[PDB]
Amino acid sequence: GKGKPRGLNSARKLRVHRRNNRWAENNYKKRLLGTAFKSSPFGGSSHA
Amino acid sequence: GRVRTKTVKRASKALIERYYPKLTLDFQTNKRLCDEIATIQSKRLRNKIAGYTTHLMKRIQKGPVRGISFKLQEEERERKDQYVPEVSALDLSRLNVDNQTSDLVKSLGLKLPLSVINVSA
Amino acid sequence: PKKRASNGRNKKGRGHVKPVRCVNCSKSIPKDKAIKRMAIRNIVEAAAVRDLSEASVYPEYALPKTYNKLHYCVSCAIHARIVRVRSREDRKNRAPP
Amino acid sequence: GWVPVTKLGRLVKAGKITTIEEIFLHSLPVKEFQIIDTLLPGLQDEVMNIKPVQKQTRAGQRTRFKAVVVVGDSNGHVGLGIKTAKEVAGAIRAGIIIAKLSVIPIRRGYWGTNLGQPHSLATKTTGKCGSVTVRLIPAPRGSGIVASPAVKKLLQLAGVEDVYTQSNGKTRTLENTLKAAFVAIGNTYGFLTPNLWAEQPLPVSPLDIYSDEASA
Amino acid sequence: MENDKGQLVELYVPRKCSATNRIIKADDHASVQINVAKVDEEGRAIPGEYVTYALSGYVRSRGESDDSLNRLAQNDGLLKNVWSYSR
Amino acid sequence: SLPATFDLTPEDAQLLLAANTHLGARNVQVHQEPYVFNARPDGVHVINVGKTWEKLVLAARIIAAIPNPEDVVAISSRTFGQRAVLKFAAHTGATPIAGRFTPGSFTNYITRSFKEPRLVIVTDPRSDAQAIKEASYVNIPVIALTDLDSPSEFVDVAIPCNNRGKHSIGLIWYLLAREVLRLRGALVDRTQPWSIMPDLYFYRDP
Amino acid sequence: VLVQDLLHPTAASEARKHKLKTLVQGPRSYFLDVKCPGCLNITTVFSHAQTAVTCESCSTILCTPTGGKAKLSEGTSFRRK
Amino acid sequence: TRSSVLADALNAINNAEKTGKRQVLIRPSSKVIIKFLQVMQKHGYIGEFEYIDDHRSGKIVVQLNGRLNKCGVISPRFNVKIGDIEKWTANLLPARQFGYVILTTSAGIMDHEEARRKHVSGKILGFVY
RNA sequence: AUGAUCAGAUACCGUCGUAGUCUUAACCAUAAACUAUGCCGACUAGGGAUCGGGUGGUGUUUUUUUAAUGACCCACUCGGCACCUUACGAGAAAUCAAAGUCUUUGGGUUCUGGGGGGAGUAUGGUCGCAAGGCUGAAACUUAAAGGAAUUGACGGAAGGG
Ligand SMILES: [Mg+2]
Ligand SMILES: [Mg+2]
Ligand SMILES: [Mg+2]
Ligand SMILES: [Mg+2]
Ligand SMILES: [Mg+2]
Ligand SMILES: [Mg+2]
Ligand SMILES: [Mg+2]
Ligand SMILES: [Mg+2]
Ligand SMILES: [Mg+2]
Ligand SMILES: [Mg+2]
Ligand SMILES: [Mg+2]
Ligand SMILES: [Mg+2]
Repeated sequence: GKGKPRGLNSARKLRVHRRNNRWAENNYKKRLLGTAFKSSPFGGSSHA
Repeated sequence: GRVRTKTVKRASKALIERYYPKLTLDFQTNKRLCDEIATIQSKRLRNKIAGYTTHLMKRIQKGPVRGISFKLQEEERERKDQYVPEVSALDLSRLNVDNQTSDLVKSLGLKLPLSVINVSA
Repeated sequence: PKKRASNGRNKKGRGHVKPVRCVNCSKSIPKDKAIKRMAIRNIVEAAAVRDLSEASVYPEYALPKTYNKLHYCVSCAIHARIVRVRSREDRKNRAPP
Repeated sequence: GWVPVTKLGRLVKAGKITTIEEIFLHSLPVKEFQIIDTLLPGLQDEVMNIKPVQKQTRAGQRTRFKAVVVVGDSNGHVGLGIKTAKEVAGAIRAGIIIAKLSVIPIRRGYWGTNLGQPHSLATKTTGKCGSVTVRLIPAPRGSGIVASPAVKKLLQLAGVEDVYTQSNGKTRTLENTLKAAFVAIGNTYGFLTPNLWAEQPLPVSPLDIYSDEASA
Repeated sequence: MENDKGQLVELYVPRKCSATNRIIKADDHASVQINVAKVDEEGRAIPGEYVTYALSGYVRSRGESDDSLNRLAQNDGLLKNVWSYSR
Repeated sequence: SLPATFDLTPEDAQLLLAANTHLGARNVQVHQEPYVFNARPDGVHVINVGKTWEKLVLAARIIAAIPNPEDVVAISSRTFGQRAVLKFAAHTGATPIAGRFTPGSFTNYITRSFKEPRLVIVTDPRSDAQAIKEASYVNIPVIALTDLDSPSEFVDVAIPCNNRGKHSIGLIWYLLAREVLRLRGALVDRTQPWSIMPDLYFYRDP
Repeated sequence: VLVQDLLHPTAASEARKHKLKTLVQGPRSYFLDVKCPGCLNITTVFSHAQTAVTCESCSTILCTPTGGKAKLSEGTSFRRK
Repeated sequence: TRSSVLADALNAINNAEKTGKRQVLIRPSSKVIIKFLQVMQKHGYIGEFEYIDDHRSGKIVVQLNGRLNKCGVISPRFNVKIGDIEKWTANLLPARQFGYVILTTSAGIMDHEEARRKHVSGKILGFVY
């Protein structure tokens, strides 16, 4: 049945699975942890 | 070694396809009629094509050789193939059956002279 | 890649098969993976057969046999020319020659 | 000249066969390119790319050239040929021969309302070669061919005016994507639709009407 | 297929398989079209008078061409007791 | 439909059950074979020879429909059918291929053995598989002298027969030739038999 | 085969199937009336019994249970009811 | 275990129509299966079918002509409003001129075009073309 | 601990040999724990073997020559461990009767992955007597790492000429 749940009341499982697997990305994880504001020399600005 | 090459073995079989009724089982007469009826640039090559063509003819006196197809040869083989057999092997003048053959022919709606024998396992 | 559909052994439905020792190097090998042969030999090896047959106290004597089942690892069986490497199409042949 | 050897070649040289719809109708296997450029004299070709393939040898690499060719006339017919050769011009010439040999028809249709001439395809249709899948979706008028450049020129040469396309897979493999698009437009005459539901009298083959215009 | 005022478009209305009602494509090189000769009152076949059967490459590769041709011939009356519905 | 002189005569039935054409295969049976009539306590099956007669007259109707008789092709790579297809090719316009079918004879239009037939008849589909396989490339119908265990893929008309026997293969080719000449009108006497003996189509040992 | 009558299978082919895989499922078992030596006392016994069925008049045990069909005792006369 | 008898029915019909067979046995034959088959039959996609009464659920033998490409189910039965019908038909029908989305509305089971005529919507069951 | 080999050899080889190997009562909770294929359900090709049960066959054989039995044979069926052939189909291919019924994409449900390193590392929990187990990053760094096949070259691999 292709992995994922398909039931009409199964939106919560799909939502939390998408959040958990969204953490596997590069740009999303960087934006949400805020490494540019913390661990970047320019601190997230374009110029310095 | 004296194994002949394509040129000798290929021209000779082509030559036999279109000149089989002229040429014979004698290398000498063979080496004369090729010399007019085909162009070979050297005498040594003419002597090997004629020599192998003489060899192939003797093979043709006894049965068919593979790799030749001229319409004459098979048709004469076709002609002497009846043998006119004395009586047809299928016909018994004086037939045998199992039980299943017997009810098969009774299903077909045919009456014919039959002798039933049991064919057991 | 997977080289053999049988994984180089014969085990479909156990999980574990208790091992044997190679007769040549004492390597532990599962009993299904081994190269089992059966060495049946007369004891007198057919060159001493006339000398012992005329040296016997008995006529008509049996000239008995030795029976042994040899268990080989893959390395020793390949090194001792018992089995050898075959072609990709010829690996699927299970018949003896 | 030509001096054909096929029953079909003798029929097309004699003038018994005046269209290639009869070939497509009776599924006659074409084996002579003179049939195709006789029955479709107006098709024009285009070579897609020339990429060099290499076979390793004792000293260095034997190299040859692979040329991909698309022929077609701009209403209904396309062919795709791919040939490897020692020389680039031989690869292009032989690819034009192979592309002419593989000419198939295309079923054009309407996105709606059947007013003008058929502008688009009749159904959604897919094709697959390698990893590549090309899907082709019927588009409204004035949409144009929405496709990458190679499969756009293939659909331009078919005679399609407007189609949406979707791809999947390693689409940068150009020969695979052209063969996938070729299968996708070949399937248009494969889909059975309610206008095709009605039964037909199964017409008899030109090879048996004209059976004595063969060799003997 | 036709436009808003008759004018049939979709040139090459194709053939359909006599067994599965499937379209025979232009490159289905396994498909055949059987012509069986008609007879009239004398035992002799009439030249050009056929009963015609198209069979697609799909049923031929599956091996089921012979049973399909049996059922089609028996339905058209040119066989008597070869095909059975109750299988 | 047919004028009911085409029914299985007792004379033809005598020929069929004399040649053991009814003696089919062993309990191997390709599931595409409903032609079998019962079974023998032996383990060998019996073929319904009435269906063999009906399939043979259907194949004769198919052969007679071809306009130019040279476009029929008869194949036998087995020795028991070579003389049979040569005699069938004598009595009918058909071209024979007896012995080796060289591949690429139906494809490969520059080959020296290039035929373009409108119908091909093979003796065994298993042994003559190269001919039926090429015929599936160029839209050619196939008629096969089938057995109860033969590989019937790409065969359109399967005439069930005992193709293990010498007399059966020759009798089937003989009856096929006789029926196509009767439908063509070379044999005007539908009821009277043929002056050619069925023993002419038989294999001889040397 | 691509054309067949699924509504009317032949009697042989339905007899070949498992009891649940036929068109409508039904038992292949049956009942017997068994008469015991001596007293007439006809009694009906299931074909696959699972019990040592005895006639009410005497301990004259009529069938023994097995893995399948019950084995009827040797002097007994049954009719398939 | 069996959750959707209608899905199993439609999968069996699809496998039969791929193989070229003219018939298929459906088990276990619910009401929605009958109504779905009646919708397919009125448009000419199947032909005659017969309901075998065993006493447990029924079986069905459908007769297949050559006209069906794919009958499918949509699981779950999504709630569908009236604009949703046009997005669903654009997603899963091959052209805008043939094929039907079947949906169970409160006025019975029907296809999408008759639902447009009655101006009614509901839940989506499957599709046929 | 020793005796050889070796440039070196506290490695491969040889002789001994502690812990261990065995068992009882407690812990540990990992393996290439592998079929590297989650479980439940339906459908789609043939075939021959075998294991367990059942049915049928006036079938062979044993025993009270006749009987059940038991063991075999033939046919069928249910459930299993597998195997052979096709390729309907699938796939990047090797290959696969499931890894099919997947752009014509929806039978139910659970778990995991998102370029290679850093790294199964730090850190914080939590279990454990310990050894460790389970959860588990980032800074930074890099344009490939990888899979399956092809043609060469080589092999202290096997054959042939
Ligand atoms: Mg729900
Ligand atoms: Mg990174
Ligand atoms: Mg390796
Ligand atoms: Mg293990
Ligand atoms: Mg994409
Ligand atoms: Mg040491
Ligand atoms: Mg794992
Ligand atoms: Mg499953
Ligand atoms: Mg059993
Ligand atoms: Mg079994
Ligand atoms: Mg098991
Ligand atoms: Mg690799």
